[PDB]
Amino acid sequence: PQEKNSLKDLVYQAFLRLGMEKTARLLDALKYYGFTFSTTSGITIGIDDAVIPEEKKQYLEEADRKLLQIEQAYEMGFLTDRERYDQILQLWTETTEKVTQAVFKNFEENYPFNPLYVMAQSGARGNPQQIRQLCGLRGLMQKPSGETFEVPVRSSFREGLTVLEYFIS
Amino acid sequence: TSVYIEDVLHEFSTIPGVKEDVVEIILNLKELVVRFLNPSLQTVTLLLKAEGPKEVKARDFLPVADVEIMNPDLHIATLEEGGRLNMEVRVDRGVGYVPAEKHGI
Amino acid sequence: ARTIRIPVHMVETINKLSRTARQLQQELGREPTYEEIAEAMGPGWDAKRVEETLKIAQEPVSLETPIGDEKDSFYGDFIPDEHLP
Amino acid sequence: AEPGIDKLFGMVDSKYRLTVVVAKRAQQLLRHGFKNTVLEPEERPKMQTLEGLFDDPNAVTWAMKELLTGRLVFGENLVPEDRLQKEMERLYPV
Amino acid sequence: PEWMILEAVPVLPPDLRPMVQVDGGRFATSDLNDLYRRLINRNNRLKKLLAQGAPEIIIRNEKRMLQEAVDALLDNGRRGAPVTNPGSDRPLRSLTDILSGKQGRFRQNLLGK
Amino acid sequence: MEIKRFGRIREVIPLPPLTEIQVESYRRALQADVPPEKRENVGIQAAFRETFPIEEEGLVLDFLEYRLGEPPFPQDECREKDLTYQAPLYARLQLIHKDTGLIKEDEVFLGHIPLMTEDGSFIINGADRVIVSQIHRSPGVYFTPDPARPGRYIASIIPLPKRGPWIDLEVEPNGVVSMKVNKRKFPLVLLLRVLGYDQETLARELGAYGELVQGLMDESVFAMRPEEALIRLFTLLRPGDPPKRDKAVAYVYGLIADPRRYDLGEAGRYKAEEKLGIRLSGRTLARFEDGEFKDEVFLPTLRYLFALTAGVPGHEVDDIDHLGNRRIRTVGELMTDQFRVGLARLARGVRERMLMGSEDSLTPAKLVNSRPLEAAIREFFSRSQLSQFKDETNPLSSLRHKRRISALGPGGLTRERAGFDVRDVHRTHYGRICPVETPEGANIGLITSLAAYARVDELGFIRTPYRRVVGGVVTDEVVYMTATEEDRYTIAQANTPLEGNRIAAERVVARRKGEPVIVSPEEVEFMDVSPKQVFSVNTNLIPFLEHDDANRALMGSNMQTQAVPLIRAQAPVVMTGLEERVVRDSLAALYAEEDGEVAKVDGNRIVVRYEDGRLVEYPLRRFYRSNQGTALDQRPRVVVGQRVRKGDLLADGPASENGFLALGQNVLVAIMPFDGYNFEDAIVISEELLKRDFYTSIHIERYEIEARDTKLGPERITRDIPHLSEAALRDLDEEGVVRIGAEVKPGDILVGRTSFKGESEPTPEERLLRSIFGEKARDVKDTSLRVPPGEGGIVVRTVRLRRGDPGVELKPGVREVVRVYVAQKRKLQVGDKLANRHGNKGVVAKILPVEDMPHLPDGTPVDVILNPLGVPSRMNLGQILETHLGLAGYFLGQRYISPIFDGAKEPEIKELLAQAFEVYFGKRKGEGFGVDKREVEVLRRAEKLGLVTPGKTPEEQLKELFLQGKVVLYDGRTGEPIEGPIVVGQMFIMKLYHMVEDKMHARSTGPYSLITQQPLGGKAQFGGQRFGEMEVWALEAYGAAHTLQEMLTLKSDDIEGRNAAYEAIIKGEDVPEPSVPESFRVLVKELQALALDVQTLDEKDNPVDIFEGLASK
DNA sequence: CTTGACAAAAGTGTTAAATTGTGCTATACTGGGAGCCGTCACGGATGC
Repeated sequence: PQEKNSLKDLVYQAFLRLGMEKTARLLDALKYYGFTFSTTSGITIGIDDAVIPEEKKQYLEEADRKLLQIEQAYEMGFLTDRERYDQILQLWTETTEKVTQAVFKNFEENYPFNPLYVMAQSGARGNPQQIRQLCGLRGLMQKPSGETFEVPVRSSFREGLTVLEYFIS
Repeated sequence: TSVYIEDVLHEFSTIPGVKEDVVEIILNLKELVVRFLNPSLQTVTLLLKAEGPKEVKARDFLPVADVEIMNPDLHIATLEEGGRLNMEVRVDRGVGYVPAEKHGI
Repeated sequence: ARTIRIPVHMVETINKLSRTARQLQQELGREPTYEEIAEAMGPGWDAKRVEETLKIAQEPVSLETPIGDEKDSFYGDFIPDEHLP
Repeated sequence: AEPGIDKLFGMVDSKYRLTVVVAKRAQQLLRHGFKNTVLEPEERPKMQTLEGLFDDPNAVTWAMKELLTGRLVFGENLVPEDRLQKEMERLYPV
Repeated sequence: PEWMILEAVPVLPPDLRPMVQVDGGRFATSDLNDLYRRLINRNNRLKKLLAQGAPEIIIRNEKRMLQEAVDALLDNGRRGAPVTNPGSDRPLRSLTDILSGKQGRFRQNLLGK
Repeated sequence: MEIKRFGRIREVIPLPPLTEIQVESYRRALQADVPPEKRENVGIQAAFRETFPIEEEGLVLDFLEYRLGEPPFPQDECREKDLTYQAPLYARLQLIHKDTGLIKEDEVFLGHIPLMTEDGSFIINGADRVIVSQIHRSPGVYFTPDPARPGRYIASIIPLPKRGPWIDLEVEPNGVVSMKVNKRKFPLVLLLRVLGYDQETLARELGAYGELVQGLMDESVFAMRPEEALIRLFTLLRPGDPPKRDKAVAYVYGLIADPRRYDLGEAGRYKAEEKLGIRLSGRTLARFEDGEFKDEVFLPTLRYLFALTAGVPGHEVDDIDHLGNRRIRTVGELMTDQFRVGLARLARGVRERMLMGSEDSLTPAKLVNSRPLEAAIREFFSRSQLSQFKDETNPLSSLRHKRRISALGPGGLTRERAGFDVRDVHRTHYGRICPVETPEGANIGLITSLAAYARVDELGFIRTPYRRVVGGVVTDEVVYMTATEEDRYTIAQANTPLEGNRIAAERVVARRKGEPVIVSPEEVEFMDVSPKQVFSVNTNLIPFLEHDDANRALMGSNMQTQAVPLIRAQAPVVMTGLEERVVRDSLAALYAEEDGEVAKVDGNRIVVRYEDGRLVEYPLRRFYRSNQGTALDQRPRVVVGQRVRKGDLLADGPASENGFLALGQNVLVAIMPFDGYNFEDAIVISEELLKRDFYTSIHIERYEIEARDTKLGPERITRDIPHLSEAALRDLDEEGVVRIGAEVKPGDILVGRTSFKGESEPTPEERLLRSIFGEKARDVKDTSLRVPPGEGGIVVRTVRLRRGDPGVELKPGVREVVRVYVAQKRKLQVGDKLANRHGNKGVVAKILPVEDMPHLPDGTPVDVILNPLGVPSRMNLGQILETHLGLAGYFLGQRYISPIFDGAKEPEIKELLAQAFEVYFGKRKGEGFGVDKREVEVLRRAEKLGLVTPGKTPEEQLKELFLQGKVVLYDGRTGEPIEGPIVVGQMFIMKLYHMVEDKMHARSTGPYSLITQQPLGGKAQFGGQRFGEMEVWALEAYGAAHTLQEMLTLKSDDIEGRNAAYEAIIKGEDVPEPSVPESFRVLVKELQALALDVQTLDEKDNPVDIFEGLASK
């Protein structure tokens, strides 16, 4: 499939073999057909296009269970205050990455022509980090001092943030 | 295509005894539907002379031969006691959308 | 004290006019008009002379006066040269 | 892109030499009213005007197309500047 | 090396420090004229003080004021409190200020136009 | 059209008056209505009581009372005549002869106090202005840790701004505590000796904190008396100054003990007592009584500093960005502060007049010169950074401006001193300052907005309301409480589930000192009133705010301020519930004072017969020009004989629809790329918008000209302009002014003016030319006012103010001034900026005919085409949800109120879409139409994309697409359907004040600068574009040497070159070789003025003259 | 082509009022005034 990198390599190869004048004509041809097909393709953005994977609920419940494990070990003296803080951040960092993989795995196997997935894969608009905030969770937030809040933003932009989460972000 | 109102110089004014300003009256006149019963008729002028208190409608224009108002109940202006509305509305025949800045009639 | 020098006889005239206007303001509770100032000055004074004297007393404005909240725009940037063709 | 821009760049060692040659030729063409052109009458650049097809007024367009034909000679220290101007006026009094 | 001390102070041409009447009727002038007037007033007063045989304390104060007037004309605010026109706290734009900075002559009128 | 309201949170209290930050503070400062004997010691009353009595000593000028008179002119007349809406100020002053014992009392006129209008603004020189509230560090005593020395703390004593020096107490590494005053560091031990402290006393009070008291032990200064230490202290503070006792005591008294010179402030005094656990008698660091200095705050400050350094419990450092440590100076305090400064200047002039003498016939009127007070007040309302030209593009614009909070301004911060700490959203901004509304760019975090429910208290601290929670049940008791008081409680979120008034959820999301925690209901002590208190008014107008990224929500809230009023302005289909309150609190609309019946309705005025029987006539503001040029008019919304209740709408104001805020239009939007005209935020609209006059706005431009007295003769405003034909003078009346109702185009004359030509002999070519034609040159020339390029319209108003007119204060030498108002009706065109409330903005790049737009199967074309590529990166999903809800409301014929964070959710939007489908598609079935062949093809692709369930009927699959907000959409160009279903819905889009009509500019040649001889700048001055250094860099990188040289010389400041270039071009010739720029000649001459010999040399080092021999003697 | 003739138009020498510059006020008076410090790192010098 013709994406940003393959089209860029095509333009560079045409420049080497054919010169500026022919490359400029090729660029206008790509622009014309790219605009023509994007209009008739049926590319739009609905709220359901931000598909929520079913693994997000599993990961959040799993993260909550391991969050209790950290707090249980905190009360037993096995780990210090800074150890508890680092353990929570690592747990949510790993959970955030798994949700990102679940979002794109859900698109890859079930909605290969999903608008957000197609824009991100083709290089038109968006990156996996921004797609995760729309379909997964926004994740950990930082205080103005630079310290990370212990509780992440568990909601995506589809579900809608709470008042506190919006202020934390 | 053009409207003349007595004692009115431009469309950015208000008329004493009339609730609507000239802009709103022109907006109401843009919804006037006029049917020419004569295929050779190209331009007609409709005369309206009203005195308050009344709700002047499209049926209050003076009758013109080979001219029929298709929406007589169209609201034009609201006249208060002591208010008068003497209008000369010109209706032309044409195609497409011609902004006033182009024809300038 | 003035970039455009004014003779002492006219400086004292400006000082007297300013004092007279100040005293009339406290009596009237408002800015006096040129006729009211001229009447208080005495004989030989009309509103035309008061206006001319006040026009004379106007100090020149600086070309480097800032315009806006940033010191990047000045009065001289908006004055066209009208001498060179 | 300008017509034959790849060929124009290939005829000079430095791309800015091409601009100097084109600009100097254009002023030669403007100075003599395009009477010093090396273009054949069927090769003259044309303007589509409401009054008909006329010659292209842009001398830069003329200069670029003249260089594509190969009938122009460019270089450094080809002829003295004074002798070049005087001789070209003799051939094209304009 | 003694040329680093000024005996004659150059005066900028008047069109580069214009006094112009605006369309309204009021006059507009550059800060350099006020800086020049202060130097001339202090220099002229020193000449009269010297002619009157004033005590050294008065002469010393005038000479120190003359040095500061020259400094304000060349570089206002470089040494001591910046010189400002009456009725405002704006420092007068000196010759150094005109040439230096982002609003100076180099970066506002020579490197870009 | 019904309005369906979403939301579960019940707001116990309504929004406070949105302008009370302006209105209440200025009323408190003026105290105009309270009788003088009951005036409290605040505002300008406090200013009088602080400066008076002016005891020169023996004449004493005492202040008894002041009063404010009625304004000389009404608000409308002040605007027309460029007058300040102000009230005369009179002070009843008494002069007391201490020797004779005689009192002379009279009322002196102190000048004019500008008056705030009802909406909360001022009219300064005929212009509407808003005084922006200022945020700064609150006065008091603060304890911050030393960054250089770990474990060490410094004590800061901050008074009111420009009301005393900052005091720093620090334990030096050697041990002695140092006091830093006016950049001078001296040992604090010496000061306490002056303030009467013994060695035993210091050991008793502060000897219980380690050995730190040992550093507060200098045997040299305890040996000397307090009077000797006072002189010793005076020498350190003012070295060289003769240390006389009377001079020394006056300096120390004026440094820490003079109320007229040191003022800790009511907020500062309160903060000092709360932190140090003491009780201040006044607002000074010390008190001078019985000929000696008594300490008031230094001992508690040093005691806390040692206790904090010793690590004792209960002592903590102070967060200076904590909003309990940052206060707001409102318009009342800012005006009062400048009023005090002017009064101090007036008091100083009273003393010198008392020094002059003539006490035999001295009256208080003679001693008082009000000009220093008037000048200070005039300077504050005219040339202050916080005094700003009122933004009134739409009524919401003025509301936001009056709630703006600025960290800049006099006594404020600068962007150089503004680090990340001041600009960040502190945790205490919650409920007090909006975490979203801020200007993006260099001013981010420096200008903010008051939160919707927030209010500034008497001390200047922002308080936010909370609901008291006791025993796990939420009461209706609302407590407005500061950030420092908020830190003491566990405050639950407003979304916490409630069973009646009792908290139903076992786990409650709460905040403890700003941190999110999960607590039991019994641990909850307060509750948030509503989600709306977190955000400002503009942010609260963004529906589905919870679905938008904060960076794009910032853009949406800011651009609502830029929306122009529309002649057919509509309230949004999806609202948040604050649209009515914004219009009501802006005072732009008209409402019935009480119950009554409307007697007369007209476009000019409304007369209502109230129940009590009195006739009240309300004149309607019609076609008024705002500060930004947008037309502000009030259109009546009642008929004659209609009964109105108290508060019922009488006339809609600008940008309002039936009392609801109407900043734009409701248009049918298709979210889909369209042939590259949607590229990079560009917007495609239909021509049908122009046909029905949506996004059509009225703009009024003001043109001014003055007829002046000139030495060669006065300028005459007349119709007789020399050398002009009848065509050019056709629209001018006999007075020379353009007639009302005339259409004016660029180059047309608005008003004719002739000016006497300066005496100068003509060029000989002109002398021969005039002689051939036999025409004698006239004495006057054309100086008439003409329409600038790219402007024009319809003349609607001409204002002529003449010298001697009542209230017209023309400048000397000006005989008359003529002002012409030109109104233009602006339709939407290519280049005009459109935006929605979610930060999606773009310019119209293409206007299509109706038959080219995508259309529904029922034939309805969409109005606006938006690129779906603008959504994913911006992460503002609220527009999509608005589009889905708008699609349901478009077919159900209803509007929606979805409050932010508590409103319409996806399940409830979809069930609205299910009902909207039954009228969307069920109407088709009744008309005798099945499923389109084109729809069947799209449904076939839809199931391959996983959008519809395979095996269902086409009707069911179309319903499934509809529940996702998508419809089958047909291409108007081809008739074939778009291969995939397209999100189509109704969305509220605003037309912004940035219009290509006002921004397009071009210049070939024009005015040049006086000194540099370079083209001026700005479209208004017909200036040229700035070719700065970076643009010069670009040409250098291109190797375009000759292009660069032209811009440097031929097109900017080569006077000979630019004249020869223009002459060559108009002759058909090529421009000549450029020459030296005139700015380089200026540079050389200015370098010579610095006594620098700058010379241009040739190949042979010989001097080269670039001045053409014009400067060589 | 000159040559008179005119009524200005322009130059010019007085004379007056208007304007401008200068001196002078005699109880005794004897060291100012406004500020008043929320940024940062960078050289470079200037001395402990």
